[PDB]
Formats: sequence, C-alpha cells, structure tokens
Amino acid sequence: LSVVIFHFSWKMQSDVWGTVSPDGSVTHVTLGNFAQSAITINGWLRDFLWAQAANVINSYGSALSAYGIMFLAGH
Amino acid sequence: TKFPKFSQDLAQDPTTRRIWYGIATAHDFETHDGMTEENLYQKIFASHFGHIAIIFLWTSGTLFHVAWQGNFEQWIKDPLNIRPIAHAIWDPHFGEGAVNAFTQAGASNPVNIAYSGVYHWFYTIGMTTNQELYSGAVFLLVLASLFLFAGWLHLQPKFRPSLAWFKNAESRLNHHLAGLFGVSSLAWAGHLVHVAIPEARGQHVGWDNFLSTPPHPAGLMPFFTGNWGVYAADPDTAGHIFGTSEGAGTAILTFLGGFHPQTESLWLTDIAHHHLAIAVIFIIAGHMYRTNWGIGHSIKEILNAHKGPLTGAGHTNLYDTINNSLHFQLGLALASLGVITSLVAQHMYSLPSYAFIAQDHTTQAALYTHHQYIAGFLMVGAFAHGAIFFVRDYDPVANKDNVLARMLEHKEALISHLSWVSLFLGFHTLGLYVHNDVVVAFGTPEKQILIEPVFAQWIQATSGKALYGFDVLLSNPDSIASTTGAAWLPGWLDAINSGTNSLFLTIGPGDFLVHHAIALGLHTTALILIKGALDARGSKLMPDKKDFGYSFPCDGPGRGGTCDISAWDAFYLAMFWMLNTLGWLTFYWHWKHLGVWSGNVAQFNENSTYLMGWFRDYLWANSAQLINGYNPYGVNNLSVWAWMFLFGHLVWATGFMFLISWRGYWQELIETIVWAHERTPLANLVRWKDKPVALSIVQARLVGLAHFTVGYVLTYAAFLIASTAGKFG
Amino acid sequence: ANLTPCSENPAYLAKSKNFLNTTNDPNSGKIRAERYASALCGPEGYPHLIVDGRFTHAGDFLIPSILFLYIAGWIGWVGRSYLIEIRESKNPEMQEVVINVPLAIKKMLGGFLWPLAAVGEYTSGKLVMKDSEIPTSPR
Amino acid sequence: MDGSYAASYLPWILIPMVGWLFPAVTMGLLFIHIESE
Amino acid sequence: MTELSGQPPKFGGSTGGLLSKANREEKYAITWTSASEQVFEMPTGGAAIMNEGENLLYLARKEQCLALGTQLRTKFKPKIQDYKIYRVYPSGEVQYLHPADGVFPEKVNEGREAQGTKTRRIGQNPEPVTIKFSGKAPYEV
Amino acid sequence: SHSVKIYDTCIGCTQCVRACPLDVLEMVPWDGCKAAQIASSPRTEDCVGCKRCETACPTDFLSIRVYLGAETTRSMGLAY
Amino acid sequence: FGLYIHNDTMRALGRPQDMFSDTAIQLQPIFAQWVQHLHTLAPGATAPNALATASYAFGGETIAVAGKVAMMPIT
Amino acid sequence: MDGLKSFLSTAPVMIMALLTFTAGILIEFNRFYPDLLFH
Amino acid sequence: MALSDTQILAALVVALLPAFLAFRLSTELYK
Ligand code: CLA
Ligand code: CLA
Ligand code: CLA
Ligand code: CLA
Ligand code: CLA
Ligand code: CLA
Ligand code: CLA
Ligand SMILES: CC1=C(/C=C/C(C)=C/C=C/C(C)=C/C=C/C=C(C)/C=C/C=C(C)/C=C/C2=C(C)CCCC2(C)C)C(C)(C)CCC1
Ligand SMILES: CC1=C(/C=C/C(C)=C/C=C/C(C)=C\C=C\C=C(C)\C=C\C=C(C)\C=C\C2=C(C)CCCC2(C)C)C(C)(C)CCC1
Ligand SMILES: CC1=C(C/C=C(\C)CCC[C@H](C)CCC[C@H](C)CCCC(C)C)C(=O)c2ccccc2C1=O
Repeated sequence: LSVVIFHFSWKMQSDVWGTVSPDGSVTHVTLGNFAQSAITINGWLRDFLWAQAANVINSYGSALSAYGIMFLAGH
Repeated sequence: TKFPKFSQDLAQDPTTRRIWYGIATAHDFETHDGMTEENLYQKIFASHFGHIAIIFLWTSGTLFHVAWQGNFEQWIKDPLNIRPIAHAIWDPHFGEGAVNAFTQAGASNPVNIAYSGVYHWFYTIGMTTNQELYSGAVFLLVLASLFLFAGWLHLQPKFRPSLAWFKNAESRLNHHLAGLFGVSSLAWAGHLVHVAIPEARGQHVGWDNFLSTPPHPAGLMPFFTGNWGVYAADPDTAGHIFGTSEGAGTAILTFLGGFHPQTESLWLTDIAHHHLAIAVIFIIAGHMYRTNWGIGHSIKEILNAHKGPLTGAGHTNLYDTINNSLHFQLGLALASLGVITSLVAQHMYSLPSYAFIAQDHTTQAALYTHHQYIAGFLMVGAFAHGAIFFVRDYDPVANKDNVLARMLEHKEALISHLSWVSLFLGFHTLGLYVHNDVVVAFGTPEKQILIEPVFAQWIQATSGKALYGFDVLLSNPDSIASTTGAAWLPGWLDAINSGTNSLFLTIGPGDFLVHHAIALGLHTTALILIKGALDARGSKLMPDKKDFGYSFPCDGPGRGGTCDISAWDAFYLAMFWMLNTLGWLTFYWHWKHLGVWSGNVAQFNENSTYLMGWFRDYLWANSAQLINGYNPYGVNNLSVWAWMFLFGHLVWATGFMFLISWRGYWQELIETIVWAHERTPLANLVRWKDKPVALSIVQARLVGLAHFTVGYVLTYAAFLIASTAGKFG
Repeated sequence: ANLTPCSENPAYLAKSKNFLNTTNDPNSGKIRAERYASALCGPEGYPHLIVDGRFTHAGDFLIPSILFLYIAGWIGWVGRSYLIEIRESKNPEMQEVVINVPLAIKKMLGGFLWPLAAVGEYTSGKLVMKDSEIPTSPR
Repeated sequence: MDGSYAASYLPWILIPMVGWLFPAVTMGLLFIHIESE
Repeated sequence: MTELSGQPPKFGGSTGGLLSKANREEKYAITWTSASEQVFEMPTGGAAIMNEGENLLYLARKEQCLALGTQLRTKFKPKIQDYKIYRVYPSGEVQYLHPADGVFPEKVNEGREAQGTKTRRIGQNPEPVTIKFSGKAPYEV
Repeated sequence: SHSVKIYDTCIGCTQCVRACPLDVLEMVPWDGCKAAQIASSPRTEDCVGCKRCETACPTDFLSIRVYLGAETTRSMGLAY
Repeated sequence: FGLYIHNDTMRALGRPQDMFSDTAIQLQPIFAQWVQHLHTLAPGATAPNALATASYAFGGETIAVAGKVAMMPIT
Repeated sequence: MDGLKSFLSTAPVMIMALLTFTAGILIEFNRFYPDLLFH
Repeated sequence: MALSDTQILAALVVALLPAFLAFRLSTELYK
C-alpha cells in the first residue's frame, strides 16, 4: 500500500493536478516528472521522496509545523 | 562426503546446510576432529604467515596501481588542485556519458579519483617518481613471497615449533617491545632523517646516494660525544616550501610543536625526533622480562603479588589463565587494537602529518571514518572473544577468588548499573532533543535547552585555547606549566589558537548533547557485550550454556521461550549498536567538518541542537549533489556513488528479511518448491545431490547481520565521499 | 566566559522584538524577552546554561536539580514502602493489580519525609538487604 | 574506452579472465570438490 | 513384523504425500484395526474414510505416523489403541518401530533398559576446560 | 542425531514421554523417586530436537536435556 | 523490480537509449489504453443516454473550477 | 457499588487518573507561568 | 617518465612466484 499510494500521489501531482491557465494550457505541480523519471529507483528517490519532502522539512514556525514533528516521530 | 574435511559431523548430513556450516567453522580450529593442543598453535602460526603475506600483496597492489595507472608525477607538481587517481576503469558496460564523466583529473582513459590517503603518504615519505614506488611494489611482492615461504616451512615436522615455544610469553614480549616496536621505529626514524627530511629539503636521496652524503653536516660524532643541540641547530622556518630548498635549514631532529604553515602538517623533523624518542623507550622497556639470562622479570611473581583487602585474592593463578587459553589473548589484543585504532582516527584529523592532507577534505573524511569503523569492529570482537573465553576456556577451580571470579560473582550488579547508566543517558539525551525539536517547531527557538559544555571547554583552556577566557594552567601565561622553557610552547600555542586548522575545534552547545549521545552508544554497546560475556556461562534460564557452546539458536519455546539466549546473540544485538553509534559519531564529525571547511560554522552551531536540523541541513541538504549523479538529462562523475547509495540501501533492507522473518516459514515454502521440482516433467532429469533446506537460525541471523553491516557501510561510504567531493571538487 | 549576556547581545536584542506569544496572554513574548535577559547567550542569540556548579548560575541548573531530587525520591519512597506494606495482607498479587487506594493515598501524602526516612532505613538495615539472602543467579 | 598508460592491451584480457574464466573454473573446481565422496 | 497386512483407506489423492524419498531412502507405514467406517484427517492433508477392519496407510515421515497415532488415540470415542507403525525400506525389509516393546511408552513395564540416563544433576556437569581437546562433549563425558 | 540425556532429578511424572510426538522417550523402572520410574531415550536416532519434552517437566531446570548434535534425514525432518 | 534495476543501471552507465523509457525500449500498456479508448467512445455508442463519460480520467476535456484542475485524462 | 470502588482502583484507571492530575497541574502551571527555561 | 610494458610484465613474472608459494602454503594448510 505504500507503493500504491506513492504511485497515486506522484501520478496525480505530475499528470493531473496543478493550476490552470485561461488559454487552455495546464501546468502541473511537479511539471510532468512521471514520464521519464518514474522508471528509476533513483528517480523515485530524488524526484519524489527528496523533492516533495521539502515541504515537510522547511515548514517550521508555520501552520504545518506539527507535521514535521510527526515526520520525525514516525521515523 | 569429503567436504568438510575437518568436521565429521558435517560430512554426513545430506542437507545443504553442511556447506554453510563447513564454510563458517573452517577457522574455528578448536572444533576440529583430531586436532591436539600443539597442532592448533602450529596451524595458527602458518595461517598467521598467510595473512601477513596477503596484507603485503594488498599494499603492493596499491603501490603498483599508483605506479601504473595513477597520476603521481602530475600530482606532485600541484597537489592543491589536481586530483589523485587510484586506478583506471575497464568495465565494458560504460556508455558514452559514463566515459565522458569518468575521464577526470586529466586523463584520457576513464579513471577513479583516489580518496584514500596513499598519495599524501607517498609524497610525505619522499617518493617522487613512479619508478621508485613501482620498485617498492616489486619489493613487497618479494617480501610477501618470503612470508609465504615461512608459512610453508613452519608446517614441516623438522621446523615445527613446539608448544613450549608458543607458551614462552616472556621470551617474545621482550622481542615485541624491543625488536618489533623499538628497532622498527628506530629504522623508521632513520629512514625519516635520511630520505624523508632531505626530500623535504630538496636533496634527492636514493639507494645509490645515501651511502655518500650524511643527513647532517656535523656527522655522527655529535651523537656519540654529546651536546645534541647541533642536531636541532637551524630548523625550517615559516617560509619553507615542501620538496624544495627554500629557507630549509638542515637539522634532522628539531622539536618545534605545531604545524608546518605551508603544508598544514606536522614538521617532518619533529616526526623523526618523536620516533627516535619512542624507539629508545621501547628498547628500554623491552629489557624487562626474564629470559635465559637470569636478569629480568617473571610475570607470575608480578601477578601473584598484587593482592588486596578489597581486591580479594588479587591476580593469583592468572598467568596460567592467559597463557593456556587463546581467546583471552585475542580479546586483549582486539581491545588494545581497537582503542589505538580510534586513537589513529582521532589523531589523523586533528594532528595531520601528511603533505597537503588537511586541504584534501574528502581524503581526511574517508580516512577518519574508515578507522573509526575498524575500531568499533575490534571492540565488539574483543568482547565477543571474551564471551568465547568464558564459554570454553574458563575454569573456576583454578581461578578461585581472583579478580576474574570476583568479576563473575557480581555480574548482576555490573550489568544492572550499565542498564542504569544507559537509561540515564538515553532518557534525557532524547528528552532534550525532543524538547529542542518541539520548541523550534513552535517558532520559539529561545526556549531550547543549550547546556554549555564547560568541562570540554575547560580542557581546551588547559590545552592552550584562550578563546573561552578560562585562565587555567595553559591559557594563563603566568602559570606554572606555561613558564617551563620547553620547546613546544610557542609553536603549539600559535597552532591551537589559529582558527584555520582542525586541532581543538570550537566546541559549541550542540557538541554537549552529541557527546552524551556517543556516551550513550558506548555504554549500551558495553552493556550488551558485558552481559553477553558474563552470562556466557549461565543464568536463571539455562545454567548449562557452557555445555551448549558459544553459538546455538535457542532452547525451545519452553520456560518462556529463549530466543537469543546465547552469548553469540548478545554479539548480534551489539553489532547493530556498534553500527549505530559509529553512524552517530561520523554524522557528527562530518557535519562539524562541513561547517568548518566551508567557513559556515554558524549552521552547525545553530541547527545541530535539535533533530530536524540534522534531518534538514545534513541528510537532506548535503545529499542533493549525490542523488543527481544521474538525471534524465546527464551523468556526472558522482554517478557511481549514487549507484552505490542505492546499492547500500538495498543490502541494508535485504538484511531485514533474514532479521524479521524466521526459519519455519521458509522451510514450509521450500517444501512446496521441492514438490514443484519433483513433479515438473522435464526437470525430473535434474535432481539435487544434497537435500535443499532453509538456512539455520543462527546462520541466517548472521547473514542478515552481514547484509545490515555491508549495506550500512556501502551507503555511508557513498554519501560521505560524494557529498564532500561534490562540495569541494 | 566568552559568551555575551543577553542584556547587551545584538542578535538577542534583534530577536527579542518579535518573540512569539505562546499562551493566550498577548504580552507573553515581551515578558519572556525581559525574563531571559539575565541569562547569557552565544553568537546565535539563544540563552545558554552554565552548569559548572558555580552558584551565580545555580538558577540555571542546581535550583531545579534538587527540586527534582525531592520529587523523584518522593515517588520512589511512595513506590517502595507501599510494596513493603503489601508484602503480606493475604495475597500481594491482587493488591498489586488493583490498588488499595486508601493505603496508597496514605503513602502518597506521607512521602514528604522521604530523605530522613531514607537515612533511618539505611541505618536500621531495612533498606539494603544482605548479599547472601538475596536470590542471585548461578555463576 | 582505452588506456593511456603502458600495456593497455593487458586489462583487455585480464578483466574478462578474472570476471569469467577465474570464477567459472573456481566454482567448477569447488562444486566438484564439495559434492564428491 | 515383516509383512504388512491391510487395505488402503478411501482417499482421493493428495500432493503432500509420498515424495521421491519413499522409493529411494525410506518410508513408513501405519496399520490399525478400526471399528466403523469413520472419517479421519491424515497429516498429509485433507480427510479420508477409514476402512472397516485392519487397514494400512503409507506415510513419508515418522512424525506424521505418530501424529496419526495421537489422532487415533484421542479423537475417537472407540479409542483405537492397537496401531503399529513400521518402517519400510525400498529393499523390502520392514522394521517394527512402534510400540515395539508391545506396551505403550507412557506406562512402565519390566523388560526395558535405562538408555541415556545420567547419575547426576545438571549443575554437577563437568567443565569444558578439562576436556578441551579430547574431542568428546561436555555432556557425554 | 541429537543426544537426549535424562538426569536423576526426574520424579517419574511421565509428562515428557506423552509430550514427545516421535516415541523416543519411554518409562523404565527405577528406585530413586516416589513413582519408582524414570524416563529413558533408546530411540535417539528418531529425535528431531524439537524440545517439546523440555516444555512439560516440573523440576527446576528440567531433568531431561536435548543436546542438538549432528543432523541427518530423520533429525532434520525431511519428507523428500 | 529488475526492470527498475535495469534502467537504473542503464541511466547510471550513461546510456539512456538502452533503458525502458518511452524514447528507449518502450513497454506500452496496450490493454488499458484500449480500455480507455472504449470508455472515451462509450457515450453515444455503448451508453447512448449518457452525455459525459463515467469519468474524465479515461479521456475527455480538462475540468477546471477555481483556477485548479479537477480531473484531466490520465495517459 | 462494592465493585465500582475496586474497578476505579485498578492499575490502569488509577495510573490514568494520576497522569491526568499530573498533566493537569503541569498545564495549569505552564499557563499561569509560561516559558521558564531557568529560575 | 611513466612506466613501460616490460616493467608491467616483469611485475607479473615476479608476482607469479608468490602465487606458487601461496598455493604451497594453502596445500600444506589443508592437510
Ligand atoms: C530508535 C529506536 C530505539 C530506541 C529508542 C531504543 C531504546 C533503548 N534500547 Mg534499544 N535497540 C534498538 C532500537 C532502539 N532502542 C535496535 C534497533 C536494536 C537492535 C535489535 C536494539 C537493541 C537493544 C539492546 C540489545 C538493548 C537495548 C536497550 C535499550 C534501552 C536503554 C538504552 C537507552 O538509550 O536508554 C533509554 C532511552 C530511551 C530513548 C527510552 C525512552 C523511550 C520513550 C521515549 C519513553 C517515553 C515513554 C513512552 C512515550 C510511553 C509510550 C506511550 C504510548 C503507549 C502511548 C532503551 C530503552 C537495552 C535495555 O533495555 O536495557 C537497559 C539493551 O540491553 N536496545
Ligand atoms: C550490470 C551492471 C554492472 C556490472 C556487471 C559491472 C561490472 C564491473 N564493474 Mg561496474 N559499474 C556499474 C555497473 C556494473 N558494473 C555502474 C552502474 C557504475 C556506475 C557508473 C559502475 C562503475 C564502475 C567503476 C567505477 C568500476 C567498475 C568496475 C567493474 C568491474 C569489476 C572488476 C572485477 O571483475 O573485479 C572482480 C570483482 C570483485 C572482486 C567483486 C566481487 C566481490 C564478491 C561478490 C565478494 C567475494 C565473494 C567470495 C568471498 C570470493 C569469490 C568466490 C568465487 C571465487 C567463487 C566489473 C566488470 C571496475 C573496473 O573497471 O575494474 C578495474 C571499476 O573501477 N564499475
Ligand atoms: C626481533 C624479533 C622479532 C620480530 C621482528 C618478530 C615479529 C613478528 N612476530 Mg615474533 N617472536 C619472536 C621475535 C620476533 N618476532 C620471538 C623471539 C618469539 C619467541 C617465542 C616470537 C613468537 C611469535 C609468535 C608466537 C607469533 C609471532 C608473530 C609475529 C608477527 C606479528 C607482528 C605483526 O604482524 O604486526 C606488526 C605490527 C607492528 C610492527 C606495529 C604494531 C602497531 C602499532 C603499535 C600501531 C601504531 C603505529 C603504526 C605502525 C602506524 C602505521 C602507519 C601506516 C602508514 C603504516 C611479526 C612479524 C605472530 C605471527 O606469526 O604473525 C605473523 C605470532 O603468532 N612471534
Ligand atoms: C584479529 C581478528 C579476529 C580473529 C583472529 C578471529 C578469530 C575467530 N573468531 Mg572472530 N571476530 C572478530 C575478530 C577476529 N576473530 C571481530 C572483530 C568480531 C566482531 C565482528 C568477531 C566475531 C566473531 C563471532 C561472532 C564468532 C567469531 C569466531 C571466531 C573463531 C572462528 C572463526 C570462523 O570460523 O569464522 C569463519 C569465517 C566466516 C564465517 C566468514 C564470515 C565473514 C565474511 C567475509 C563477511 C561477509 C562480508 C561480505 C562478503 C562483504 C561484501 C562486500 C561486497 C561484495 C558488497 C576464530 C577463533 C566464532 C567462534 O569462536 O565460535 C564458533 C564466532 O561465533 N568471531
Ligand atoms: C516505584 C517503584 C520503583 C522503584 C523504587 C524503582 C527503583 C529502581 N529502579 Mg525501577 N522500575 C519500576 C519501578 C520502580 N523502580 C517499574 C515499574 C519499571 C518498569 C517500567 C522499572 C524498570 C526499571 C529498569 C529497566 C531499571 C530500573 C532501575 C532501578 C534502580 C535505579 C533507579 C532508576 O533508574 O529508576 C528509574 C525508574 C524507571 C526508569 C522506571 C520507573 C518509572 C515509574 C513511572 C516509576 C513509578 C512506578 C510506579 C507506578 C509507582 C508506584 C506507586 C505506588 C503507590 C503504586 C532503582 C533501585 C535500573 C537498575 O537496575 O538500577 C541498577 C534499571 O535499569 N527500573
Ligand atoms: C590485493 C591487491 C590488489 C587488488 C585489490 C587489485 C585489483 C585490481 N587489479 Mg591488480 N595487481 C596486483 C594487486 C591487486 N590488484 C598486483 C600485486 C599486481 C602485480 C602482478 C597486479 C597487476 C594487475 C594488472 C596487470 C592488472 C590489474 C588489474 C586490476 C583490476 C581488475 C581486476 C583484475 O583483472 O585483476 C587481476 C590481477 C591479476 C591477474 C594479478 C594480480 C593478482 C594479485 C597478486 C593477487 C592478490 C591476492 C589477493 C589479496 C587474494 C584475496 C583473497 C581473498 C579473496 C580471501 C582490479 C582493480 C587490471 C586493471 O587495471 O584493469 C583496469 C590489470 O590489467 N592488476
Ligand atoms: C565481472 C565481470 C564481467 C564482465 C567482464 C562482463 C562483461 C560483459 N557483460 Mg556482464 N555481467 C556481469 C559481469 C561481467 N560482465 C555480472 C556479474 C552480471 C550479473 C548482474 C552481468 C550481467 C550482464 C547482462 C545482463 C548483460 C551483460 C553483458 C555484457 C557484455 C557487454 C557487451 C556484449 O554484448 O558482449 C557480447 C558477449 C560476449 C563478449 C560473451 C563472451 C563470448 C566470448 C567472446 C567467447 C569466447 C569463448 C572462447 C571460445 C573460449 C576461449 C578459451 C579461453 C581459455 C581463451 C560484456 C562482455 C550484456 C551482453 O549482451 O552480454 C551477453 C548483457 O546483456 N552482462
Ligand atoms: C569480557 C572479557 C574481556 C574483554 C574486556 C575488554 C574488551 C575490555 C576493554 C577495556 C578497555 C577498552 C579499557 C580501556 C580503558 C582505558 C583507559 C580508561 C585509559 C585511561 C588512561 C588514562 C586515565 C591516562 C591519563 C591521561 C589522560 C586521560 C589525558 C592526559 C594524559 C594522561 C596520560 C595523563 C577480556 C578480553 C578481558 C577477556 C575476559 C572477558
Ligand atoms: C553537584 C554537581 C555535579 C556533581 C555530581 C556528582 C559528581 C555526582 C556523583 C554521584 C555519585 C557519586 C553518586 C553515588 C551514588 C551511590 C549510591 C550508593 C546511591 C544510592 C542510592 C540508593 C541507595 C537509592 C535509594 C533510593 C532512594 C534514595 C529514594 C528512592 C528509593 C530508592 C531505593 C531508589 C555536576 C558536576 C554533575 C554538575 C554540577 C552539580
Ligand atoms: C529468505 C530466507 C531464507 C531462505 C534462504 C534461502 C533459501 C537461501 C537461498 C540463497 C540463494 C541461493 C542465494 C545465495 C547466493 C548468495 C549471493 C550468496 C553467495 C554464496 C556464498 C557461499 C558466497 C531462510 O532460510 C531464513 C531462515 C531464517 C531466517 C530468515 C530466513 C530468510 O529470510
């Protein structure tokens, strides 16, 4: 289930989610990383588990501050 | 069945476990059918010579590869910017990016940048061209062949050493203090003053040159008469360039104290004078123990005379305990080797004695971490052989009421106090780290508990650091120990007060908490190991553990169920702790020196006091250049360390399978695979000779321990090398 | 010491103007900013703690230290003597599983005489058992 | 992939030897040894 | 003793039964005398119909035969306590294994011999230093 | 094969014999306890080393010990 | 998993033309792509009283509500 | 209720009442006097 | 200034005899 929800989160925030623009173009959250960088274990580590964990890392002194001390708590 | 030859009980079972158990009991010579007492020692002696030849072949291979494929002649021209080369790359799987990225340090072939300290070593020794160290490689091949021939001839019955020769402790302790530790350090001080220091003065001294020129122009006669100050007449000044003759006054034994200002290393004359002053004391202390000549000491009368009221019977009947057994000697040897190996590690980063090795930061990091990971191994093995000594070679009727038996009589006090010390350090070091991490998470980092480590700063104050203002005994200039007129006052004081080197680093409030963490890991690893050694004989669960042996799986599910009851399984848990605390101190060392080398000391001084600072500014920040060793766009020279990073993660998680899952599941699975092979039609032709079973309990424990260990070591040797070679290279 | 006090540190005076309000009192950061002024700070602006044993900084370490050394000893004595007075009633197992809560409340209130009672039990010999009548493990 | 050093022809045959020819005959000799009687 | 008299019970066939060790090294065979045509669970897998009278069942290990003997002696109201477990070699010889003395091992009879009985406690065992290179065991000698 | 050694602390409670699912233990007559019988292990080549006899024994540090020695086809419990 | 190790090694050895990417040796999942084609062609042929599809994850227009993307087709 | 007094005096309910009283006086002391790194 | 091919072949030949001597040591350590 960890790999299933990882595939869900990365595919939906690379190919589905993101903001929209009035001319019809769609820019995603991770700018389409799942195409050529989801096929590597280093791609799953660098572009998903290192790049997207920065929002848990750098969120101190803010509203998302309990998630950092739940991140380290789960470890 | 011929394999194994030594064991008869493993040469008869038809299972596949006899291959594994024949592999792992090949060196335990005590459990060999048909081996007497003296054949044990003679096989040990021949195997000693085999290992001492393997280590010479390994040193000869390092020498031969620096000679052949290394840019050693191009490294001495500019050793501050160019990179050393270990060897070349010849795997046929390289594409075009992996060839265009691995042609580093100016070489058309794909090479591999050396991160061990062999180049700075061979430059400080005085080797300049590749031809002389290639000749050293050929010399070490001949020397390894010499020790191989010694190992062969000491198995013939004519040259077979008797048991009383191996029991002759006093007639080899003298030669190991004088003829091995003294005269070899004497020969090394001789090589220093003859070849190493004149090559640091520019004079090329070879084997056809040292017989003619003297190292000092005064000759040998000022040593024979006296007034040795002419050997320290004119030292090398601060304006000296290494390898040339520029401000280099010829004097072979100059005690200065402090660092060479050009190479950030110790003075080579100081190194030579130190080795002479240790060779003299070692040859003096080698004439202590009694031999054929009646003058000397016999260790029985020394040990039997050290009694006491509180001590008990003292060390009486204890020479026979050490001299008859072998695991006691191996435990003492591994303990002393482990403490001096960590001494090597702590004195090769703060007192570097190699040319331009304080600037090559990745080399210093790799050498320190390698020697600490050797020292943790040797400490665990010292205690493991202590437990083997308590299982096999301990008799309570001869060691009656002495310090060993009185050690065993209060083992429930020892390991309970170690349990107390471990819980005392652990509850509050984790308590302060979680307290700091919560109050930084709540945006209030002023509520952190930052205890000033005043004891260590006091040690720096009596060492020479006048930074903290504690005017005690060396920083106060009017002290008793300062105004002695000794040679090491002004150079060591200016070296310890220079905030550029890595000698006596500025200890901040984070180092208090991390040094308590290393005291925690040391006390808990000592807890598991001493509990394994003292309960190796027995306890309230099974007091016949001397009868079962050292390593055995369990004693069934009865009496509560004694999984991990052997002393081998206390080694098993202590191996994880040794890897854990070595990871703690090497994370701490590498982050401190990354703050020192980059000049950003404030990052380590602000962020290390809470756990997310370690998780962000060390594990997340420094590993950014590692995982980008291969992108979908391109491949740089850090790709092999990114592949080694993922490799180390895979082996570290493969050990989890053997650790968590146990044997009975895998035996039920192997029954089905055996059925499928015996009922597949075209595979009924091929049948096994040995019946395939699952791995045994203690066996697959050891396999999961091996994967945990080498997985840990490979992923950390990937990260520790590539992060500081991406930052400084 | 090489550490500047918080009354004149520039980084601490720059950081004290925006201390965050912890409790519901809106002036809690300001009163914390003047409470932590007596302490000493390093080059980062956070209050360090001198722990050497000098009494001029005993409020950093020693004044809570003996305070905990009361309360832990209180808990230890309440946990110890209660076990002694359930060494026999009829059966100690149920009296350890369910609590004889008036006896526990009696010990919990009376535990504040613990250090004089500790020296009294150490002198009477009913604190430390003998080294031979203790159920040790076989060697 | 080439060799700028002396005797570049030598790893061209020593890498497949120690990679294939040495471990195949080592495992062949060891499997013949450990399964014989 | 040397000849196995019995009929095979009604069973459809399983996969955990006799593997290639039976016709090569050894196998086992349990023979018992039933009362009715009841149902028993064999340790190979699944259920089987126990035939009326003396019936014979071939198994691969002795532990499966003793597990079936436990199932015959406890899980039936007509308690079958007259079963014989033989060991059959591929050469054809049949070795009477259990209850070969004639009476069950749970009760005592005259005619047995104390094999593997020590005359000391476990705390009176010798130490492995005095026999460090004799090749024996600390429990044997 | 393993070695099942039975010491003189046995009280003849015959729990170990009815617990072992391989018929190696058996009660022989004796004169050193109240039950006047002691367990004995003649068929030690059939013992797998399961130590199920060292779960049902009432003495302190149970009077029957199973020393795990050599292995074979019977002692490893293989049906193949 | 050995597919993941194989193109991890082909990316680490600097040869991206030997990977299992889309520009490399491509393992196109043809069955679910054909099923997505049937779900896109469903309203009007095999579900005539249905206006839109079962979802916009199979195939169709990009649904944008408040500057963000609700559901676009997942190739 | 001769059994309710025994159930309210079991080990989990008494240790939860004691930890509730301890956490209560700790939170109250930290509300009326917050942010005390030292004395 | 670098090495020559004959020095590499001489290094192989002078290391051939440690292979024979380690083979002798391994044979007499087995027996
Ligand atoms: C992060 C994981 C972790 C942690 C915290 C511990 C912690 C501990 N191990 Mg340990 N250990 C671990 C992994 C870990 N181990 C692993 C992977 C192995 C390898 C198998 C071992 C093997 C090992 C051995 C072999 C031994 C220990 C022992 C100990 C204890 C003493 C050492 C110490 O530092 O004092 C105390 C440190 C602490 C951090 C304790 C605090 C724990 C929490 C925070 C207490 C707070 C209460 C908690 C919140 C209540 C939960 C409430 C919840 C139900 C809602 C300590 C409890 C030794 C022992 O127990 O004897 C003394 C011992 O002999 N360990
Ligand atoms: C499919 C992937 C793959 C494969 C097969 C290889 C294969 C190889 N690489 Mg390689 N490499 C790879 C991917 C791969 N690489 C990647 C992705 C990178 C990152 C870009 C690299 C980077 C790299 C570098 C930088 C170097 C190599 C080198 C080598 C060669 C090792 C030389 C040798 O045979 O020593 C023998 C092999 C060993 C000693 C290792 C085996 C250790 C065993 C398992 C442990 C001992 C077992 C037992 C106790 C004793 C053996 C028993 C037996 C005798 C029966 C070998 C041909 C080196 C080279 O060219 O050679 C000089 C080299 O320098 N590789
Ligand atoms: C002068 C006479 C002499 C000499 C030189 C030796 C030498 C030796 N004996 Mg020996 N022996 C002697 C007399 C002598 N023996 C006598 C008279 C007896 C009579 C009973 C014995 C009985 C004896 C036995 C029974 C055994 C030996 C063994 C050994 C070897 C082990 C030492 C070793 O490998 O590490 C040498 C280590 C050092 C020289 C340095 C120690 C580490 C230092 C302290 C660390 C710090 C400095 C470090 C060097 C810095 C490194 C820097 C780096 C750049 C290199 C060694 C070759 C053992 C053996 O066979 O092993 C092969 C063995 O089992 N000897
Ligand atoms: C001076 C060093 C030294 C010496 C001479 C010995 C000697 C001995 N030890 Mg020992 N030991 C040491 C250090 C040493 N130890 C240390 C440092 C530790 C702690 C780690 C131990 C832990 C230890 C244990 C736990 C045991 C011994 C035992 C023994 C005895 C038998 C060894 C045997 O048969 O192993 C056979 C050899 C092996 C099993 C080889 C395993 C090691 C492999 C190479 C590790 C795999 C690494 C992997 C291939 C790397 C991959 C890299 C890459 C390919 C990815 C023997 C007297 C045993 C004993 O006396 O009781 C039976 C025993 O149980 N030792
Ligand atoms: C109140 C009873 C009591 C008392 C007087 C002690 C006393 C002691 N314990 Mg201890 N202990 C207790 C309960 C108690 N323990 C319990 C319940 C546990 C299980 C969690 C432990 C687990 C434990 C370990 C693992 C160790 C000690 C050790 C020690 C000794 C060193 C001091 C120490 O570290 O304690 C600190 C105490 C703890 C870390 C755990 C106790 C924490 C609880 C919350 C205390 C209160 C328990 C209870 C609820 C109060 C009863 C009140 C009553 C009215 C109902 C000391 C003699 C150490 C030793 O051997 O020293 C040589 C050691 O290693 N204890
Ligand atoms: C132990 C030290 C050591 C080590 C780790 C290596 C490692 C290596 N050598 Mg090498 N070498 C060594 C000593 C060593 N060498 C010595 C002493 C010589 C002089 C004869 C050479 C001569 C040599 C040549 C000429 C070449 C290599 C090459 C290589 C690389 C590919 C492997 C290969 O083909 O080797 C095969 C090596 C040989 C056939 C001869 C050396 C054999 C040594 C003497 C045996 C070492 C004993 C060892 C400790 C036993 C371990 C036992 C353990 C498993 C229990 C690899 C990096 C090749 C290379 O650079 O490719 C890029 C290459 O062309 N080596
Ligand atoms: C450590 C040594 C080593 C070495 C040198 C190699 C070398 C090679 N591997 Mg390889 N590999 C290794 C370890 C090694 N591997 C390991 C450990 C693994 C497991 C992870 C793999 C898995 C692997 C895969 C999965 C693949 C390779 C492939 C290749 C080849 C790439 C080019 C090619 O297609 O060759 C063409 C093939 C050859 C050169 C085969 C050798 C045939 C020779 C020329 C015939 C000589 C025989 C002759 C008659 C006998 C002479 C007698 C003698 C005494 C003189 C290359 C030769 C690729 C390949 O296609 O290889 C087939 C490939 O797909 N390797
Ligand atoms: C179990 C066992 C064992 C083991 C053990 C061990 C392993 C131990 C270890 C131990 C150790 C590991 C120890 C160490 C320690 C040391 C020390 C503790 C030292 C100290 C020193 C000093 C104190 C000095 C001083 C000084 C200083 C500090 C500084 C300045 C200078 C001077 C010099 C003054 C054995 C083998 C016996 C066997 C039996 C059993
Ligand atoms: C002041 C100070 C310090 C110091 C300290 C020290 C140095 C310590 C030591 C310590 C020690 C040296 C200790 C000893 C001890 C011993 C013993 C012997 C103990 C006793 C105990 C007991 C006996 C217990 C009992 C009890 C109680 C009391 C209560 C509760 C219950 C019980 C039972 C637990 C420092 C620097 C840190 C800092 C500053 C301050
Ligand atoms: C997987 C697993 C098995 C099954 C292991 C098996 C079937 C062994 C299969 C090993 C295969 C053949 C790989 C071995 C090859 C390795 C590369 C090692 C090389 C061989 C050495 C001699 C060098 C167990 O038996 C087991 C037992 C107890 C706890 C955990 C486990 C466990 O996790």
